[PDB]
Amino acid sequence: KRFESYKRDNQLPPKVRDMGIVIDQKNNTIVLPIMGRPVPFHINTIKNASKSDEGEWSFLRINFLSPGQRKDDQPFEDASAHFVRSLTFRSTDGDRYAEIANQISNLKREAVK
Amino acid sequence: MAAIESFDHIYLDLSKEPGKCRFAENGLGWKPVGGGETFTLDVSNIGGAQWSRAAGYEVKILQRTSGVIQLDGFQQEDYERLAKIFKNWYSTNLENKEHSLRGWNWGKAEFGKAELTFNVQNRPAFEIPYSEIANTNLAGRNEIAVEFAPGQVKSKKASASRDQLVEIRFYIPGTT
Repeated sequence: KRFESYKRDNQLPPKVRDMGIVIDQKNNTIVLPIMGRPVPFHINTIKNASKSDEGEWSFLRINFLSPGQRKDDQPFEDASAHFVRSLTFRSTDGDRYAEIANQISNLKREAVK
Repeated sequence: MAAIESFDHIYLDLSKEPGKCRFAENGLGWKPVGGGETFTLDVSNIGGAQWSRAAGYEVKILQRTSGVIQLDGFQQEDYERLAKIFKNWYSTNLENKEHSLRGWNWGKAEFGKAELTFNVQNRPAFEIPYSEIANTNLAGRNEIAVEFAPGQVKSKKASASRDQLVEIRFYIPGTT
């Protein structure tokens, strides 16, 4: 049931300092750059990841597991909990985002074994 | 004691280039390595301050008016000096504010004075300043979309990274 990405700041992957998306397969965790802060999200929290292209920009959408993504019922022991449902990033590195989407999908599948 | 307290290699609001940070009795000033305008903040608009680890260490300044000033690149050793500055000059306690590292996506989205904060068991996972938000939309039940303009209003902090934040969606029960 209970999982946990990191316990301490020094366990974050060093490339976090570049304010980029980091996959830490080791800790079953992805680290997302939000407003100057490296934010961990455990793989057990993630539904799926998708890449898309519109013009010169590529898009990475990560969908999270949440009620509806209703009744009944949940194992979070927090009935009134708010959830992060999804977030979207954009970049010009189309091949990098294609790799990221695959690593996440590939991680997720072990997670659901 | 000192007239000026200076700190080197500091980034202001996700600046790409570091700069020099000087603290005085009347407020703070930041000056970039060469390319860009200097920033100033008068003591009269310094309402609060938070200390935490970010992409070195960050001093987050909360204005009396609604707004956040982010200064990261400090060393861990810099805390005691900074705490004295804010207490003696700014009548403010530099709060030690640990962020959550468990990687959960459930908790509480709280609309504060200057930021939308997502708390995991009462510790912030991340914060979104209102000044960065281009739009807030109901996306269904019970879903709110928070959109940014990294590329009218402009979201500079959303676009400071190579991976630009475009949108965040929250599931928040009881507004539908």
